[PDB]
Amino acid sequence: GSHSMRYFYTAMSRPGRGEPRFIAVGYVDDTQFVRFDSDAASPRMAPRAPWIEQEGPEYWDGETRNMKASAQTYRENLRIALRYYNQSEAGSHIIQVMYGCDVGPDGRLLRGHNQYAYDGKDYIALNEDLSSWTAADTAAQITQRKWEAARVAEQLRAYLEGLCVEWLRRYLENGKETLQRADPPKTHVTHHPISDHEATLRCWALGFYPAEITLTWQRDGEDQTQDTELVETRPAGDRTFQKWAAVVVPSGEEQRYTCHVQHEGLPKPLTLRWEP
Amino acid sequence: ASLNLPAVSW
Amino acid sequence: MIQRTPKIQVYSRHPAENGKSNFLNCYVSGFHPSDIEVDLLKNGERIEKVEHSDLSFSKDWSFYLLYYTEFTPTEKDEYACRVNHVTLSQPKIVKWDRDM
Repeated sequence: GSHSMRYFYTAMSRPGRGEPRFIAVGYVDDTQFVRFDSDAASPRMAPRAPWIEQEGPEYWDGETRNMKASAQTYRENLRIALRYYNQSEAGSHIIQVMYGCDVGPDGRLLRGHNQYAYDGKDYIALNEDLSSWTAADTAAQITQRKWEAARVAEQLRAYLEGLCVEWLRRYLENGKETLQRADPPKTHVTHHPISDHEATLRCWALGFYPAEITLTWQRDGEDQTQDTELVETRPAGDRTFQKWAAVVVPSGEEQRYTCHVQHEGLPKPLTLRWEP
Repeated sequence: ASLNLPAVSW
Repeated sequence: MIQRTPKIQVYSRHPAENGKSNFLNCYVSGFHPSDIEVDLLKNGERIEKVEHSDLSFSKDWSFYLLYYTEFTPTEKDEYACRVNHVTLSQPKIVKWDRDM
């Protein structure tokens, strides 16, 4: 299917408690493969998936150098943001960065991404053209002007269309046993009376990869979106994900309800009911 | 591999 | 400053079977800023040496972390997750319920 690579940076100031912490993580699809943490005893880019371990010392040294340089850059950007927002040096603030590429089954670029946030709010983003910017406020417009003058978008475009896609293709081949394997959900429906009048039907999906899934309840063939409780998809810790969806139903009406499951690992969507 | 973007500040 | 309080789910890696080793998970998500305190509890007491995932975030910039520890569930033992964050006046305790 289609695939993505993403890097995520978080830079967090902590006045009075040293310099800002910088943490970076890299993902292919829903699989983390690298991390860097400036608070580690010996900071380095480190492997977090088996298929990246085969990269040689030049790779790891280059990634570590880049993360250390990025940490220094984002410590400076935290100071700059204080100025742009007229903020005191006493508070703690956070910059977040995301970037990466999406490719189709043919490995061709579908689109690239690069977005920035300050204190959890959009700051600036590279547009889909990989050539212009959208700034969220008058502070980010200062950054935009600086980045237009320095033709920063051209450097992002060159990475996103070049090295980003080329490395993603390499990782997908080296990790094909896992990155190119979808694990379908294991599904079942549970029933719990709430009172003499009503019961909960809960439709479960366990053990699936990747995380994207759709679980829906229908009553008499009509989706019950407003009456369904849907938990956030959650990691099991073994690469796979879990999710459930529940509805409260009148006792004796249970067979009017069907749970529908869509997942990339299923050749056809599943329909399930409570089996008493 | 990560993006190398030298000498770019906010 | 605009802050976001954590969502919390407590659950096991595999369906629980008394006497069978498993992993107990506390997934915290949707929060901002990133500092958060998470303890896993056994019969009200803090479990030592719990591990957690590396800090990451969702498309809306909110953070998520998985805290986890190996455990062998029994009929008797009660487990829970205790979470504190700047948005919370007191720590929030969520009990592990096998059916959830």
